Amino acid sequence: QFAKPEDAVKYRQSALTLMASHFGRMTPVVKGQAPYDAVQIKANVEVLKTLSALPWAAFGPGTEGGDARPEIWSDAASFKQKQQAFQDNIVKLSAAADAGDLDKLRAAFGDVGASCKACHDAYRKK
Amino acid sequence: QFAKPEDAVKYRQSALTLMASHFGRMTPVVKGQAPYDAVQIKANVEVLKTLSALPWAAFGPGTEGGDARPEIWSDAASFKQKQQAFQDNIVKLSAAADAGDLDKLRAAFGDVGASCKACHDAYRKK
Ligand code: HEC
Ligand code: HEC
Repeated sequence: QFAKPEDAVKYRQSALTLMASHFGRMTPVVKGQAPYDAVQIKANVEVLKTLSALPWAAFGPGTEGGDARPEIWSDAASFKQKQQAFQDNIVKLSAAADAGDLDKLRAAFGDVGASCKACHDAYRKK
Repeated sequence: QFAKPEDAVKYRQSALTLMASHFGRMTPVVKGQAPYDAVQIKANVEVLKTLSALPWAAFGPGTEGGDARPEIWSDAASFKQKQQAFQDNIVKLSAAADAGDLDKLRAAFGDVGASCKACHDAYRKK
């Protein structure tokens, strides 16, 4: 759906921005600094699920640009494992949210955050 | 979820960018320049449904900025009608896509596009 690599870059940066917001807005809840409303969190994590599937198709071949490292494309299988593992970390968060289980939500939230970092440390430029 | 108005601006611009892509990528399909795969379009319109609910909460009071016109905030009811009407235009597109009805998809796609414009002409700066 991208006319130029710049369009893929703009899309993925937008998608990732929306993920940072839907993930990060739960930090006060997991820390107990804001109240835990199970219905609210379930709905927010469903948005995050949808968004978390979107960036990867905007790293197609030849879409070097932005802050993406070239290693994304020299080993396609490894990058794919990264994004699939991340999306499965999101599945754990979804399951926690759907169960209304604050303790599982905390644990899954931490693991999701680690997975964001695991990808950045291999694949995102400084 | 926004520390500063600039964060709300960045969020809504990102959300609207993702809408332009999930809407606009169907143009070749509705024109017949690309094949119509009902399953594919159903899934894409579900993404567009999710995204099309997101921008509006990032125009909270005091979040002037970007290319948003001030009229968004001097008549809250009128802006709300705009975004609600748009989301109901998206409902028609969802119903068409879920039915696998290409003729209804074409018609709804045109009406959605008109609704994007109706809002821009009142509420988006040049
Ligand atoms: C690899 C599988 C990634 C995972 C998992 C996550 N992110 Fe990431 N992110 C990745 C890359 C390669 C890039 C650079 C994209 C480019 O072309 O520039 C990024 C970028 C971001 C950004 C900045 C977006 C922007 O506005 O330019 C943010 C805010 C971001 N990423 C956040 C983020 C969070 C919170 C994640 C887990 C919930 C996450 N990313 C996962 C690669 C990958
Ligand atoms: C009002 C109810 C709107 C509807 C419906 C749509 N859009 Fe719009 N859009 C609106 C505003 C007020 C703004 C400016 C936001 C800001 O603070 O700058 C926009 C902006 C866009 C953009 C640019 C985003 C960016 O990267 O800065 C795009 C690409 C865009 N809008 C597309 C778009 C499409 C395709 C729509 C219908 C499917 C649509 N918008 C509806 C207000 C409103």
